[PDB]
Amino acid sequence: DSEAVVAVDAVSFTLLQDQLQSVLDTLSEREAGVVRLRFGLTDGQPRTLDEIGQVYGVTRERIRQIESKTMSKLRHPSRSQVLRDYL
Amino acid sequence: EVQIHLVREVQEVYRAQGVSIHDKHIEVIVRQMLRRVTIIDSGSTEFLPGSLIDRAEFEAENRRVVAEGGEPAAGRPVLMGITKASLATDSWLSAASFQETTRVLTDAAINCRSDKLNGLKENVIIGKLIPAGTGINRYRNIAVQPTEEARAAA
Amino acid sequence: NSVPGAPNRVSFAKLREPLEVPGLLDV
Amino acid sequence: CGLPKLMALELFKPFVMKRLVDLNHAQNIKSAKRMVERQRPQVWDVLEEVIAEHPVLLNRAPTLHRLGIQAFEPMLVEGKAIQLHPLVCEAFNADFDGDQMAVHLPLSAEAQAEARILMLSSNNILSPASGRPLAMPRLDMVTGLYYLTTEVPGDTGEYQPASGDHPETGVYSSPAEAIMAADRGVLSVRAKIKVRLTQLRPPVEIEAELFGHSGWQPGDAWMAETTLGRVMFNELLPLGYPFVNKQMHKKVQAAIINDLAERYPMIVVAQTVDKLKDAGFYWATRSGVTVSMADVLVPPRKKEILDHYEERADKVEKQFQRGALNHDERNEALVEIWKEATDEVGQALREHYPDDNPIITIVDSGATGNFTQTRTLAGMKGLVTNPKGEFIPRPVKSSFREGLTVLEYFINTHGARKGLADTALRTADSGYLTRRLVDVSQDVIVREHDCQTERGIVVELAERAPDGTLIRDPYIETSAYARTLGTDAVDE
Amino acid sequence: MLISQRPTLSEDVLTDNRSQFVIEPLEPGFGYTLGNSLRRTLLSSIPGAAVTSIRIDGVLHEFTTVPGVKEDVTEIILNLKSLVVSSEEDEPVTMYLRKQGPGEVTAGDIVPPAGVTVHNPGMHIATLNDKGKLEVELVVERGRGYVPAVQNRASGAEIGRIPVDSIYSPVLKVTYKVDATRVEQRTDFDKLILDVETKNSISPRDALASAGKTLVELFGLARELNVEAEGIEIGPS
Amino acid sequence: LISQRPTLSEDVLTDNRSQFVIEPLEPGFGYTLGNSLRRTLLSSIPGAAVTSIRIDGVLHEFTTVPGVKEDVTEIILNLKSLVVSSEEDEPVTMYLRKQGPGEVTAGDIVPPAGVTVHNPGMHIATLNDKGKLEVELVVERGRGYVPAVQNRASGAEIGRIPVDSIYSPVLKVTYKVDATRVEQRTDFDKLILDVETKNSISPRDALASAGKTLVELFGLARELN
Amino acid sequence: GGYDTPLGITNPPIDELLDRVSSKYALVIYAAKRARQINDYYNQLGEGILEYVGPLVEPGLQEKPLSIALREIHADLLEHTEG
Amino acid sequence: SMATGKLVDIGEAVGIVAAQSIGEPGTQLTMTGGLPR
Amino acid sequence: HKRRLSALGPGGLSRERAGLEVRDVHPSHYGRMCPIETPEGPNIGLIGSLSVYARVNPFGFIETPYRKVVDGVVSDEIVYLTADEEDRHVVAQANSPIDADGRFVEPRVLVRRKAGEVEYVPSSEVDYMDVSPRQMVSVATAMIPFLEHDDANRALMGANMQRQAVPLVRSEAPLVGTGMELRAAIDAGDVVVAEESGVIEEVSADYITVMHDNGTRRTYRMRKFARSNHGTCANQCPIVDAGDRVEAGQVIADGPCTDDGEMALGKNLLVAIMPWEGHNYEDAIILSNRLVEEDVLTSIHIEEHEIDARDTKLGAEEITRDIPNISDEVLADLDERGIVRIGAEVRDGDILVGKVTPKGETELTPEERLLRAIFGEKAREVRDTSLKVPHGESGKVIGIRVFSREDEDELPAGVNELVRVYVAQKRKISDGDKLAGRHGNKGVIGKILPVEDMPFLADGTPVDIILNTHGVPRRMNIGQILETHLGWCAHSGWKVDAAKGVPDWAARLPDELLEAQPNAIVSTPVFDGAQEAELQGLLSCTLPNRDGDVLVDADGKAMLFDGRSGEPFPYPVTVGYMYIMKLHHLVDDKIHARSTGPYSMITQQPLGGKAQFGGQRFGEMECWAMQAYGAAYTLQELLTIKSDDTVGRVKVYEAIVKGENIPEPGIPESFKVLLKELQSLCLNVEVLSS
Ligand SMILES: [Mg+2]
Repeated sequence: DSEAVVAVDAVSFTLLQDQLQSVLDTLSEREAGVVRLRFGLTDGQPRTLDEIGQVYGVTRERIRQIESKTMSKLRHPSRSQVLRDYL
Repeated sequence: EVQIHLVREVQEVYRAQGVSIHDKHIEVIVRQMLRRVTIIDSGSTEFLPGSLIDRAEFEAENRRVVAEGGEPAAGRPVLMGITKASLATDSWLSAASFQETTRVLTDAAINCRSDKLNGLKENVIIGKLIPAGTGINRYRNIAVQPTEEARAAA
Repeated sequence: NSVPGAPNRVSFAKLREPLEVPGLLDV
Repeated sequence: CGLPKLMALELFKPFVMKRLVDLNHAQNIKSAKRMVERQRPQVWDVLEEVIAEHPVLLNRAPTLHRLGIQAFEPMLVEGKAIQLHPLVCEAFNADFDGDQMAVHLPLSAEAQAEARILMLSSNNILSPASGRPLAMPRLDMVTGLYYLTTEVPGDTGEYQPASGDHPETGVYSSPAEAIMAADRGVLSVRAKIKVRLTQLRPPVEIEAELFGHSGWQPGDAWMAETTLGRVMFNELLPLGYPFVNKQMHKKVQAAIINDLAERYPMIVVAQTVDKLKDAGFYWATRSGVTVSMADVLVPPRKKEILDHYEERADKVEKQFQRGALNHDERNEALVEIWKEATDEVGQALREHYPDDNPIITIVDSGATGNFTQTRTLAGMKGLVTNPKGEFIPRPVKSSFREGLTVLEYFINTHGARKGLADTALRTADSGYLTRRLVDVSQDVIVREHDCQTERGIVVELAERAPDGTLIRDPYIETSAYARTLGTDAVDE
Repeated sequence: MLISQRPTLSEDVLTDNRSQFVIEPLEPGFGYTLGNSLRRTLLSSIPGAAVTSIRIDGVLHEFTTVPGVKEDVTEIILNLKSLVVSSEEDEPVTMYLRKQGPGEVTAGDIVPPAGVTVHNPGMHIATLNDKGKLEVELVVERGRGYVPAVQNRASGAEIGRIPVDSIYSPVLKVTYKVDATRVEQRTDFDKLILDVETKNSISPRDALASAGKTLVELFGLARELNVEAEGIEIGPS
Repeated sequence: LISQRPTLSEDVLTDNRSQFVIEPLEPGFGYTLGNSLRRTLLSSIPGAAVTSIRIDGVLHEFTTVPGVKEDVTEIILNLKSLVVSSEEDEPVTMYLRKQGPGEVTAGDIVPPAGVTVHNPGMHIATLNDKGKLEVELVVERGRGYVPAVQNRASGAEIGRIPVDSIYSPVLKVTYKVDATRVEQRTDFDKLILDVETKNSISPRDALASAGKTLVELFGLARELN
Repeated sequence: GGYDTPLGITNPPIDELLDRVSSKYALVIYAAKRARQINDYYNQLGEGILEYVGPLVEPGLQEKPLSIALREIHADLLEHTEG
Repeated sequence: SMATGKLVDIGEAVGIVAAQSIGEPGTQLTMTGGLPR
Repeated sequence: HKRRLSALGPGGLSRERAGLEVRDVHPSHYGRMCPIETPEGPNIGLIGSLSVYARVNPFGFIETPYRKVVDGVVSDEIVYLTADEEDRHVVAQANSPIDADGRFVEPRVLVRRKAGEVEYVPSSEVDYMDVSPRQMVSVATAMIPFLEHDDANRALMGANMQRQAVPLVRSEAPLVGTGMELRAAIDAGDVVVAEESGVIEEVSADYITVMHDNGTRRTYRMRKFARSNHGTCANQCPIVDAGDRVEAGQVIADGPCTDDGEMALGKNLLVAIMPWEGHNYEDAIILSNRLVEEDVLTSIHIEEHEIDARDTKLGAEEITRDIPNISDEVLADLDERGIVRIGAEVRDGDILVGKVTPKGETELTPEERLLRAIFGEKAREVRDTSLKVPHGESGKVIGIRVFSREDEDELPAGVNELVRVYVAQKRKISDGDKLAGRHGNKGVIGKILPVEDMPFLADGTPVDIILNTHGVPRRMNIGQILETHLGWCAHSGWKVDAAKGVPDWAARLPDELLEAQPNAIVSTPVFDGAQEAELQGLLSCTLPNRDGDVLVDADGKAMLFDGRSGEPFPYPVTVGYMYIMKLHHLVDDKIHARSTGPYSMITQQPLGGKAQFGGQRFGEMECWAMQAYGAAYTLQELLTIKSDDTVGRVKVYEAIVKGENIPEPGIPESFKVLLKELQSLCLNVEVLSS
C-alpha cells in the first residue's frame, strides 16, 4: 500500500509542529499571532493581510512590514539548524 | 470403569514408545468426553429424547423442576467423540471454524444464540484479553500502592 | 580413461567393464 | 542468547533512536534515523545500553508444545547468526543442521513482565508433561561427565593400602594437593585415592555415623576413598547436597536434577546445570572419543555362525523345494532362523568389545544410540523389510564396515524410503491430532482453589508379592505422583 | 608497535588469602596465551618450605599403630602435610615435635629452631589419650612447585624416617577463565579472570608479583637476542 | 629447589628456519611455555604486505585485462602470496610495467628504496603480443590479519582495488619437550622449539620480538602490582 | 540465603520474589502496574507536581523501570490487593 | 503443576498444557497399534 | 535438473491425491531409476533421476544394457533390455568371478528373479549379466566414494546436497573421487571442449584461437563473470598454452566448479574428529581462520537489479540527476543522468539509478508552507522513486545494461527506458554458513577460530575443520571416516615394500598403486572400491613428509597438541583429509528482520517476504503456546498492535519515541472485516454489554 501511513512521518510531523510552536513562541506576541493567522497555523485557515490588520487594528502595510521583519528574524541558522534538518 | 480403561489403554501405547506422560492430562481429556448426557424420556420440561445436553445443566434444571413440574427426565451417561464433543459447543463463534461453517452459522442466526465470550478462542479472535493466566479478573484488577510507612519515609 | 585430456587419476577398479558411459544428454 | 548486531539494530531501532535523541547526538528523530542508516559507531554503544535488560522471544518452527517459545536475555555478538544456548536444544528440538529460529520482541511493560517472569529460560526447566527436566545434560557433555566420573582400577597413581618398607602411599590431604599431583604427571584423574574432604557433605551413612545430628560440611573434615574426578564433580553440586560417589549415567544425572528441583530453589538449579555444562564440555574434550575404522572391531567367529545358520536355512529351503511345506511356513522359518542368527551375532559383538572402545562407550554412557545401530555398524544388518511391511527372507549378511553388495543395498533402500515417507505422514497427522485435542480441551482452566468433594479415584500403588513383599509398581511416577489425597491414610 | 588499547589490572579482594584478579581488556586472544603460563608459574616457580620426611619413635613397621593416641598414623601424616612453615636456609633443617601426658597437641606446641616459622600455631594435629608421650622429628627443607614423596633411595637413614609429599608452593588453588568484553567498539577484546587461593605464608598480591618477576626474567632470555627487533610495546603506565 | 637459571641457546638448520632449545626448566612447564611462544609468534609479529593495487586497464575487481592469460582476481590470488619487508611506517608505492609476450615473474617488480621483495621467482601472469601490463601496489607496515578496507572508508577514486593483507612473517611453529624426570627429584624439562619463517625476517628476529612482547605483557601484571 | 549471587536479568531471584505474593501472576501484574506508575512519573517530571510516588530505591545509571519495580518489590516497599 | 513443582495456580489453562503434552510425542510414535489407534 | 524424472504434472497424478505405494521402489527400478537420489521434502519418491546407463525406448519405456551370457560363457553382445523382457529372463551380477574366458567359477551364483527374488542359481540358466557395477545408481550419487558403507538416508542427504554446492574462486579438484568426475564434467556443458584436433594459435583470458591442422582457424569466446540463475558466477578460464597441441574431445577451458577437466565441488581440508569445547555440538562445525585468510572458501555472488522508465498520466518517468531534496555528496557516484558508474562500491540503501516521477499538485500543509516560506525553496512537484539497493547487499557494480524505447529496443507497453544493474560482491566464509561433506554430514559453522587456538599436529600444521564424533555412529555413515583415512593416505603418499614381493593384503590390489607420490589424485569406483584389508595395509605404509615423521599410526590416529592450553591430548585422535563443500544456504540469504515496513493492501497485516522487509507468521501453535503460559497481555500485543490495530501502530511508535506508556490495544481490523461481511450477508450482528 503505497498510500499507507509510513508511521515515522506522522511522529516526525508531530515533532515538527511541536518545535515549530517553540520557535514561534521565541518571538513576541504580536509577531507570532501575525504568522499564525497569516499561514493559518492556529486554525487551518490563512487569514490574509486585511484580516490581520483588522484583528490588530492597523493597515495592510504595517502587517506587511511586520511580516517581513519576522522573516528577517527567522532567517538565522542559529534559530534554524533544527528547522533545516526538517526538510 | 471406562475411564480406568481408557487411561490404561492410551498410556500403554505411550509406554510402548517409552514416553512417560502423567495421567492427569488424559484425565482432563476424558472428563471433557463425559460431560454430556442423553435423554431417553422427556420428563415434562422441553426435552427431546436423544438430545445431548450437559450433565450439570440437566441436574440443576431437575432440582429446580422437581417442584412444580416434577417429571425428571431419564438421562443416560453417553461417551461422545472428540470431534463430536467439539461440535457440541457453547457458542457459534466458539465453533465457527470447524465443519460446515455455513450450517453452523445459519441456525446460529435462526436461534439468535448470543455469545457470552467465556472461552479463550473467541477472545483471541476479537483480540480481547483472554480469561486465562494473567487475564482473569482476580489478577487483572490488582490495586497497586506503596506501603504507607515507606511512602512517608521516601 | 580413453579421453585425451584426462589427468592421470588412478583407480581401484578390480573389474574391467566393457561398456562406457553414454552421452548423458541423449535423453 | 547471542544475537546478531545488525538484526538487533533493526529490531531495537525506535529504542536506540529515542536514546540517542536523549543523548545529544541528533537534533531530531529524522537525523537519528539517518544516523542509524549510516551507523556512526557510538550507535553501537547506545544499542548496547538499550538492549541491556530487555528480554526477547525465540521460537523454532514448528511449535510442538509450550517450551517451543522461550524468552532469553539478548546480548550483542559478532557474526550474523543467532547464538543459542546449547541446553535448550532439547526443548526446541533444534539441531544445528541449518534450522532457523524466529525472534519476537515484547513492547509494553506488561509484555516485558510476562516475558521476564513466565517464559524465561531459568524458570522453565522441568517437563510440563511429566516433570522430568529438559535442561538436563546430553550428547557430548554426558560422555564428558561419564569419563570424568567413571572409576578405572589399574591406573597411574592408584591407591594401594599395601606397605612394605614404604607406606601405603596413596592418600592426599586436600583436593588442592590432588589437583597439584594430577597436574604433575603422577595422578591420573580416574584413579582411586583417599582424600580428606573439608568442604563436601558426606553421605547419610558416613554423615550420621560420624556426627549424628549434622555432618555439616562448612566446618567438618572427613575422609573418603573415591576418585579425583568425582570429587571435582561434587564440587559442581551445591553445598547442602551430600556426596554422590557413583558413575554418572544419564539416568543418574536425571535423578540428581529431579532431586535438586524438588528440594532446592530453581535459580540454584540453573547455575548448577550451567556449571555441569561447562565441566561436561571440558572433559568431553579430553575424553579421547574418536572413531577410527580400526576401532570398529569385528567379531572373529562371525563366519562360522553364518555357516551354522546358513546350513539351517539351507535345510529349510531344501525342505520347501521338496514341497512338503508351503511358501508361508518356510518364509516364517527363514525369518525366525535369521532373527536367531542376528541375535547370535549381536551377542558375540556385545561380549567382544572392551569398554574403552568409544563406540560402545557412548552407548553405555547413555548419550545416544541403541546397541542395534552399533550391531549394524559392525556385524550384520539382518532383516530388511518388504515395502508392504513384511520381511525379506534373504537377508543382508554384511556390516557397513564390510560394505554391502549391490543387491543388499538395493534391498536396504526400500525400508529407508518407507521410513522417510512414514515420518512425513506421521508429523502431519500428529499436527492434526494436536489440533483436535486443542479443539476439545480449550475451555478447561483452574477457577477455584478447592471444590471440596470427597469422591476420587484409587491408584494401584506398589502391589505386594504372593509372599507379600511390596514390589514397586513401575507406573507410579506417571500415576500416583503430583496428586492430592482426598482421603486420609491409616496404617492398620 | 602501538598497543591501541592498554590492558589494566584491577584486583578484587575476597576472603583473606583468596584474592581475585582480573585483567582487561586483551588483544584477541592473549588471555589464553598469558593466563595459562601465569597459572603454571604460580604453581611451579615460587620458593617455599614444606615437611620432607618425619620420623616417629615407637613406630616400627606396621605404620598404623601409635600407642597413647586417638589418631591414626596416616591422619597425622596428612595433618603434617597441611602445615605451613617458611624457612630461610637452603639445607635440610630438622625439628622436634615432643609432648608427654594426655591432652591435645596443637601446631604451636612444636619448638622451632632458627629459620623456621609456624604460620598457624593454633592448628590441631594430635590428641594423646592418657599419659602418652610423643617425640616426632620433622625434616623441613625448601623448594619450588610440587613434589611427590621421595622414594627410598635414602633407605638406611630412613629406618625411622619415612618420606612424605611436600607442597612447596604457597598457592593452593589457581583457576582462570576468559571473556569477550566489548566486541563491537573495542572489536572483540578479551578479559582474563583469575582466582588464586594461597596459604597464610604470603599474600596472593605478592605471589602474583613474584610470578611476574620470574616470568619477565624468563622472557629476558628470549628478549636478549635482538634488542633492536620491533615488538609490540604497551607504553605509559 | 634445583639451582640453575635457565639458558637459551640456538640451533640453525637452514636459512629460513631454525631450532631453539631452552633448558633447564621446571617440570610441567615446557608445553605451556611452548604454547605461549607459539600463540605469540604465529599471531602477533609485525610485518608488511601489499594492501591495495590499481591497474590502468580495469576499473574493478571482477574483470579481465586484454592480453594476459589470467584475470584480475587471479592476479589478486597470485600477488597475495608475495613476501615483502619494509623499514618505515609510511605507505610506499611500487610499480610494475611489462610489454610484449613473455612470462611475468615477481622479480620484475621495481620497488622504491627501503622496501624489498624476497621471492623473485614467483609467477604472477603471462602475456602475449597483445599484452600490456601496468600495475601499482601499496605496501604498509602492519600486524596480524586484516580484511580489505573499503573504498568508501578511503577517500579514493574508482581505480583502487583493496586486497586483504596478511602480516605474518612466520610460516610454521612447533616444538617438543624432553622431560628427564629421574627418580632423584633433580627433575627438569628441555623445550626444543622449532620456527619456520617465510623468508621475510630471521627466526631469531621473530623470536626476539615475540620475547620483547611477552616482557611487555607479563610486565603489566607483574608490577601493576 | 547463601547460594551464589545472581546477575542481570535474573536478579532479583524469582524464588525469593514468589515468597511475597500469592502466585506468579499477581507478581506480573503488580510489577507491570508499578512500572507504569514509574513511567508516568518520568513523563510527568517535565510538567507540574502530582502525588505519583516513585522511584523509591536508587535507580541505576540507565536502568529499565521494570527492573526498578521488581527490585522495590524485593525490598518490600510496595503492597497490593487482588481483583 | 508438572513444570513448577508446586501447586497449580488459579489461572492455568491446564487443557492446552494437556493437549500439547499428549500431542507432542506423536513424531516419536513409531507405529492398528499407533497414532490412528 | 536435466535427466530428471517426475511423476507429477498435467496428465500424471498430482501430489496430494497420490497415495503411498507409488512413492516406493519396485524392483523394476533397478538399473533404470536410481533408488537413492530424490528430494527429501514433501516429494519423496515422486522425483527421481535416471540411472547412468539407462536409455529411452522409442516406445517411451526405459531400456537397460546387459552383457548376455551364453552357456556359462559371458559374451560381449550388449543387449538393451526393457522391464518386461527383464522378467522373462534371469540375470546375474557384476561381482561374478570370471575365469578370463567368460565362464563362472561358482556353481551357485547370485541372480535376480522376475518378482525381485534372489536365489543361488545353478550356474547354467543365466542368460544375462550386468554391464558393470553401479548400474542402479544415478550420476550425482555415483560421485560419492565409499557409498557401500553408508546407510541410504545420509547418502540420500549427501547426494541431494551435492547439487547445492557453490562455485569457489579456486575450484580445486578432490584427492579422492570416483571415475565419474571427468565424464560428467565433459557432459556438463559448462566446459569449453576442443571440438577439432589441432594446435593452439593464440590465447587470451577471453578467447582461444585454435589453429586446425588443415587450414581454418576458430575462436572460442570465454564466458567470464556471467550471472547464473542463482547469483553464482560462471567464469571460464583457459588451461592451455600457446604452443600446445590439442585433440578432439579435449577440455580446453575449465568451468565454474571444474579443475583440469574434471569436477571440483569444494576443497581438501585437514580434519580431526575430536569433540572440541562444545563448539562442535550436534553437527556444528568449527573452522580455521586460514580459510578466511587464504580465501579457500570464497564465492562470487552476482545480483542483477532492475528499474524501468514508464509512461503515466501526469507526464513521463525521467532518469536524471535532478532529484529533489537531497545532498550532492550522495549523488557523487552516479553519472550525468542518474546511473552509477562501473566499479563504484555501494552500501545498503544507496542510490543506483537516479530516477524521478511527476506527482502533480496537492494542498500543502501550512507548516510545510511556512518552512518553504522560510527557506526560499520551491514546491519541487515531482516525486522521487530512485532505484535504491536493498538491505544488506553491497559490493562492486560490474555492468550496466540499458534499454530504450527511443533507441528502437523492444520494450513492454508504456515503458520508455529499462536499465539493469549487475551488482556483485565477494562473500567470505562466515559463522552460520552451511557446509557439508559428501556423506550427509552437514551443518552450520559454529565458530571460526583464530589460527593459533586450534588442535595442531606435531609438525606445527593446524587442522582446518573439526567435526564431531557423536554424530558419526548414530547416523551410520562411516564412509566419511574411510574417506578421511584414504585422504590422509593420498596426501602423504606411499610406497609399500616389495622386498618379499607383494604383501598378502595387497594381492587383489592392482599394480601402479604400490607407490604413490604425495598429493596424488586417486579414485575409488562406487561398488568396486578399497577393501578393509587394502585401506588398512596401505595406511600401514605411509612414508614421511620432510623429516622422519610418521605422523599417523597404523590405526589412523595421531597425537594432537592443544593450541589453547598447551598440553597434549591424552589420546590419539583420528585425522586426515576430507573433501567438503560450501552450500547455498548462506546467512545473508536468510537473515531477515523488521521493525516497521510495508503492510498489505486488502488486510492491514504487515507484508511478508525477504523481497520486502517482511514479517514473521505468528502462527496457530504459537498462540497455543502463549495461551499455555497464560501470558495474555503479550498475546494481546502480538495479535493487535503489531498486526492490525491501524490507529494503534502509530500511537505505539509515538509512545516509544516519546518514551511513554504503551497504550491500550484497540479493536483489530480483521474482526471489523468479519463484522462488515456478516452485516453484508443479511445477518444483523448485535454487540451488547448488558
Ligand atoms: Mg535439523
